[PDB]
Amino acid sequence: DDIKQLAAWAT
Amino acid sequence: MEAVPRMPMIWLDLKEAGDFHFQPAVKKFVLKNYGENPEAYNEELKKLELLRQNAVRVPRDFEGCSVLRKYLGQLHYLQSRVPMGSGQEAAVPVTWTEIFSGKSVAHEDIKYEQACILYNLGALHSMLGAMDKRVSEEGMKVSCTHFQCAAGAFAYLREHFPQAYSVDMSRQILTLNVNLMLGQAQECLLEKSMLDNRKSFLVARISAQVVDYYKEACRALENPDTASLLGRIQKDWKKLVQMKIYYFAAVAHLHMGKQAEEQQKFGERVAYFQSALDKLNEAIKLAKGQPDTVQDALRFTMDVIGGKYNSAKKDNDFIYHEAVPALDTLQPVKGAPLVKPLPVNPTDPAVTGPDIFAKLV
Repeated sequence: DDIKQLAAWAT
Repeated sequence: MEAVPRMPMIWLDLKEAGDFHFQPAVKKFVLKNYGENPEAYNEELKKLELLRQNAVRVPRDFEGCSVLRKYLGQLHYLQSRVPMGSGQEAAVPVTWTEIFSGKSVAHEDIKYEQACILYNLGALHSMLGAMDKRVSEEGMKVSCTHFQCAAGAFAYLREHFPQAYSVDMSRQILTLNVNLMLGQAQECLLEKSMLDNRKSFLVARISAQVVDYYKEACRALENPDTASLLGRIQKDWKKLVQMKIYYFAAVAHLHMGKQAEEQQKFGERVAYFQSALDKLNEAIKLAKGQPDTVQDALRFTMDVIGGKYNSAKKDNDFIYHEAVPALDTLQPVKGAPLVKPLPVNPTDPAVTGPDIFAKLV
């Protein structure tokens, strides 16, 4: 959730 | 912690290029092995020469990264049509300056030229990542991506060029660069997670990974052989990295205390805040003589941690009356790696454009 948003932000 | 002052970032210098007289070798090979008039390739040689000149004097902006990738791909295309590797027919001397010695290093190997271009790709990415102020989500995002690109370039160099042409591109040194670049990318991501006020436990894990990356880089800097090679550079890098280890350990334990607060564990909250304060105090000692950028971030974080610790101890002493667990009672936070070395694809047609020597049979 929080991770998926942050993971996509970092790509 | 949404507006904590931004820590400075480490970047690597670009390598300086010497001669690479590929024109006589290509013309000789074209006549001998392809049976064609070498003068029919003057336009193609002009293009590659103009591309190399642009790449070796690369503009230090975003478009400069595209020039380096484009030139890198064209070198792969040339090598597939004209053998210029080690011991091969059309090989000519390639010369670049080694970073730590400042001395010229020559190899009769086109893959040495490829290696240096890929080093400078990672170096330029580190420069652009470190240039931004990270006070905007656009500049924070661009900086995080730049540091990941830098890790990927050095990582690609480490894997596909295990023959260290010079010591600045050796395995141990590139490993240090990769870990350092990943720590700075994770640090940029941490600033984003604290801007969004994400869940406290995730921020702790994200900050704990910053610590892990910097700990890996600090181990390499403490290696005597790496320290003797880097010289003064190891002193300057290790000073910033060692302080950041304690700085982001404090940030990690600050948010572990916030989780303890959310979980109504008010004695555990004191333990994590006191740990965060101790770690931050050690970072303050380690930051003696460092620029105001470092002092301004420590001072801001001190206002937060120092106040939260005093308030938590006051709450526990006079309201909650719960047991404060020791330091060594607490499960260490597991880092959450949410960055990665972004891959390098040398022969991606979208980054190289058409093969310059496409007509060479």
